Amino acid sequence: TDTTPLKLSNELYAIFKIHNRPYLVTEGDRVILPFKLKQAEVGDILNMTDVTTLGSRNYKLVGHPINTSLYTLKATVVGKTKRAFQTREVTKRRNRRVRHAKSKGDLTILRISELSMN
Amino acid sequence: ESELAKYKEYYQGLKSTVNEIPESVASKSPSLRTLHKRLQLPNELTYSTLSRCLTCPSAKLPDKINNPTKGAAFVNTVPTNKYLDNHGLNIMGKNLLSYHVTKSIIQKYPRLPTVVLNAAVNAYISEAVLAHIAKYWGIEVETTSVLSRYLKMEPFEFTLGRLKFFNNSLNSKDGIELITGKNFSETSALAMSVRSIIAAIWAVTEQKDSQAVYRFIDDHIMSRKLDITKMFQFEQPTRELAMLCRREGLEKPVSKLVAESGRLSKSPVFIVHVFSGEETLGEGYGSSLKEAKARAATDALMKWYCYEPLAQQEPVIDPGTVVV
Amino acid sequence: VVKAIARNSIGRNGVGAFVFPCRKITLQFCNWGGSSEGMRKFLTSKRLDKWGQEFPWIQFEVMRKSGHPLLRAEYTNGREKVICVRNLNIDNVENKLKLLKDSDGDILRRRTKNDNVESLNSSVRGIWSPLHAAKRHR
Amino acid sequence: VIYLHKGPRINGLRRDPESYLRNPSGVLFTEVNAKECQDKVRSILQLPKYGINLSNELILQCLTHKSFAHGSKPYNEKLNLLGAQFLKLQTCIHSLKNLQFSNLGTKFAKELTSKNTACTFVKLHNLDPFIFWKMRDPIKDGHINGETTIFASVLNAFIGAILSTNGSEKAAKFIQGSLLDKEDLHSLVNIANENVASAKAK
Amino acid sequence: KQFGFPKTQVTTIYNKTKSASNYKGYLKHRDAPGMYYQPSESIATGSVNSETIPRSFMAASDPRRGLDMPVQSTKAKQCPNVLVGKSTVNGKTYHLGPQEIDEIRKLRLDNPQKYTRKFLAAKYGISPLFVSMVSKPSEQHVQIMESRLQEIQSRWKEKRRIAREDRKRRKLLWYQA
Repeated sequence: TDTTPLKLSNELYAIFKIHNRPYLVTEGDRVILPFKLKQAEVGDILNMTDVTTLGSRNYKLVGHPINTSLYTLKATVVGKTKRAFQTREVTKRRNRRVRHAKSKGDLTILRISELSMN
Repeated sequence: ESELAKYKEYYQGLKSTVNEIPESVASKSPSLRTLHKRLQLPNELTYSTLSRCLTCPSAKLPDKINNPTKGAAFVNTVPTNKYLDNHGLNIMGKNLLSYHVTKSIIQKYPRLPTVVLNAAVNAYISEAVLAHIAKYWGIEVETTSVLSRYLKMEPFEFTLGRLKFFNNSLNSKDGIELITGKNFSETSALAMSVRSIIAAIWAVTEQKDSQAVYRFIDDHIMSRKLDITKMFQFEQPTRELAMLCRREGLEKPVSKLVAESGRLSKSPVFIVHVFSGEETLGEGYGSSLKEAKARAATDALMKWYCYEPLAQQEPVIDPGTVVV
Repeated sequence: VVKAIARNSIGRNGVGAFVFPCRKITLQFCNWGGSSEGMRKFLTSKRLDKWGQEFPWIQFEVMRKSGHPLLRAEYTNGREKVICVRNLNIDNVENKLKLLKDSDGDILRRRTKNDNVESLNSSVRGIWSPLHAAKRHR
Repeated sequence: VIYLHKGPRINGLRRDPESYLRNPSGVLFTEVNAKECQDKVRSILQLPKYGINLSNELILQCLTHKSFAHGSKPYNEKLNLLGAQFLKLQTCIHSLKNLQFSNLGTKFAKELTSKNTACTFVKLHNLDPFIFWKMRDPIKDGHINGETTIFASVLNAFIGAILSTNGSEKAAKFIQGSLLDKEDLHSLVNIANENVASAKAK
Repeated sequence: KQFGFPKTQVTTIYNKTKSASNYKGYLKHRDAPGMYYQPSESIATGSVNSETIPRSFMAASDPRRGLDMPVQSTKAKQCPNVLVGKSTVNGKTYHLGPQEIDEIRKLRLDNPQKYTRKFLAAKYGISPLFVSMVSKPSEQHVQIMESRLQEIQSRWKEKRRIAREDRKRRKLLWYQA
């Protein structure tokens, strides 16, 4: 795998997958995962492993989780939080009982700190 | 006994602590400790030094205290020691910022125009930006009065931990500012504090790890996003491009239609490329032909200036700005 | 001729040095007031010390007031969450405190489907153009 | 007919290249030689002492001012700016050493990082004939033409070039040695002291 | 061609002509592991990207010069000239001496209405721009012209003034990049 053009390029993107959910990122990008991370606390660093595609403007090294050795991709866990609280009402059409379906899903804000060809 | 006497002795004690910044007292201050932990400051940087960095110069109380009727009262801070303030530190921090940031910018963009470079530097380390950074860190201002503190009967540790300058009480009450100098502005004080911290870090680490300060700066200041492409504003870019081509060993640039669609409409699209020989320099789209031509020239100039070489390359020293 | 446009940088907290979002937490309780029992118990019982030991970048203020028991956090962005912990047991209070510390200070907000990444950066590949496409349309 | 103008100014008319490619000394920009100029400059600056290595082209750029040849040939400005920034920091650390923080906001320190001081240093070292620039009015003292500012720029431009090429530590060492040193006596510190003394007298 | 990577379109599993906006099809499309050449489907106007900068603007010691990415897709022979000056088509001429220039200057001051820039250009086989560069008119004439322009501007409606402002804003925006 001649990964020389990617290495050379100033701009570079990645399409890493957390639980098969793809997230297309550059360095500085701020990923918002739609679940509560249990493993990592806030401040902890995540070394991304299932990286599908690593792309320049005109090239890309894509395939099965590309060899991690070839690259680095460090995210930082920058705040567990939640979505806004919502209460949709559930009811049938001639029925006074109206069940409130309250919802307030969890979020985890990551920040892509490092992304480079090793 | 008398309560005035009790207050007076408390005030005197506070003044003495400010003059000293005794190390034990500084250590006891929770806010300072939390700031230290937050920024991951070196262990060699003592808590007294950190307190000092938050202490702005304030030798004599000004003449504007005499009248709150004219829209100012300075009743929060207490006079400081002449040889234990953030003033010398601040200057050193400013110098460091001016050196390192500028150097980093030059490394990134070795042909960047002088004015553009200056603007970028400003963006990275402007007073407002520095103040914002300080706020983010948690450098809070001593807004509460001395008398109020005494009444609450709070320790001097808390005072030491907060930022200390001649902050005007009733600054914007009833929507009336007084427009005083830089020595009474909050933003300026916050900027000084962030520069003073940097200077303190430098002082402690220089002999052991010389580049510790610069990596701290990189982490905090140089980590911030700035698209350099948004900084530019050209005037007659075609002429400038032609001059650049003349200067280098390049053929005269001419603009040519590559592709065209919707001529005789409200919003056409004209793609023109500024060629020098067979090589294209700049690609320019536009609603009009003229616009497209202009855009191609601007693109070419961007490519010239914002060229960022690799770290593996030997240093690129540019041949100055293209003097049209 | 070239001229600058005065512009300021954007801080990305994570990339260089991570500044921890939660800066200060205030535990507020009442000596009277049966709603403040669990808070009082928490304050008493060696959990707060452990917490402070764990997180020395947060300062932990402890205040007494007449009203309901309060947990007000204070973040780097300047926002302030305030959770009323009325009638909660020790463990519930601790969980609330954990939640607060976890939060980046930003306001709560509805996200649309797949609104995942938030970039300041220009696209690495360009924006599409019909003139410059690989397969021309018809 | 290719009339290249070769005399006083006609507004809008292009000149013969040789009419504007000469410094006040009177050497052609293309005709500069390594043996006769750049080597001499290196020797003056003692670049073999501090492990320094500048390119001949780089040296020439450092020497030449924006006013020379309408910024056509590579001119010191960005380098100068860089050098000034480094120099001021270097002066501050020197002051701190000679930990003190109460000797920065002062006259001597300002003079050390000043433009006049830099010019005097340049004059002493005899780099003034080598630099490339255009005088405002040839028949003047020198200060009227803006000589001092250009000399200061040159001094700082060299520093900026050193920073760019040979790293930061090396540059600092050079600053400590050639400038900012009591043993030379035509160093920057000595000049600053002399200026201070003159100010006191006046 | 330095690199011999296989090249790929930005491939959907669905019909691209009917469902170009459908991200799901793109997500589905897996391609075999390795290096590829995906040429960008974009103009390189705003890009500071290293794959976009031309080789002449790269430094001599740049490794990127040798690599084939600033692709010369267009050809200058095929493209026609746009808003090109007559000097660029048939070369610049430096024929007029000092005396001729002095005469031109004398003429222009004397009577700019009779001896206008275009007329001077026609006479001496040179550009109106060059005439302007050479010679100032009588400042009175300039003042008159400014006054005429002001009068014309006043003669506008509200709408026209707004349109002119918009045009000016657009022009300013063009030179931003």
